[PDB]
Amino acid sequence: ELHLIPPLNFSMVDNGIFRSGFPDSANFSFLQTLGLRSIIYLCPEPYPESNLQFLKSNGIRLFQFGIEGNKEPFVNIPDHKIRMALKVLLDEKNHPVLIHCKRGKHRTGCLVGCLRKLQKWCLTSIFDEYQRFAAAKARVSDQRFMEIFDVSSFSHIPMSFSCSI
Ligand SMILES: O=[P-]([O-])[O-]
Repeated sequence: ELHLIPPLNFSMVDNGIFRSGFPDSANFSFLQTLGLRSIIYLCPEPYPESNLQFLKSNGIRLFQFGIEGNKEPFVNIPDHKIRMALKVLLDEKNHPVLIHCKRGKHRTGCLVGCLRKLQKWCLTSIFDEYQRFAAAKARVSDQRFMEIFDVSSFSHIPMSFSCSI
């Protein structure tokens, strides 16, 4: 009866936007129910054959913006890759979209936090959401990245897709 298995750390972010860690074949029946058009994939490793066949069968486009998986305190998240990923995220034609990395905590958490900055969330609310997913693996460096990330190049893009105005 209870047969659907959302991927690791799965959540809805906004209308048409989801976050998780790396899906495996046990998660495919759940992800099929979301009618995804897009995956925003934030790891540099090649997408596994299993996952590629799932995207092909389901008509899902892969956007890969590979961010190296550094450990604190040697973390350097590249601004350009997050910027490129946000541009994909802000085009509602790409929705519904799943953002994922390995565990859905660090790279995924940074992209979502930068989206919340565009949505005018105060930093403590952004950090609280980040921390809820990252839990014991919360990194100060991810939150510092969000704090100083320059969103000026996006301020003109309307967000009519959102549940928030
Ligand atoms: O895979 P992730 O938790 O950056």
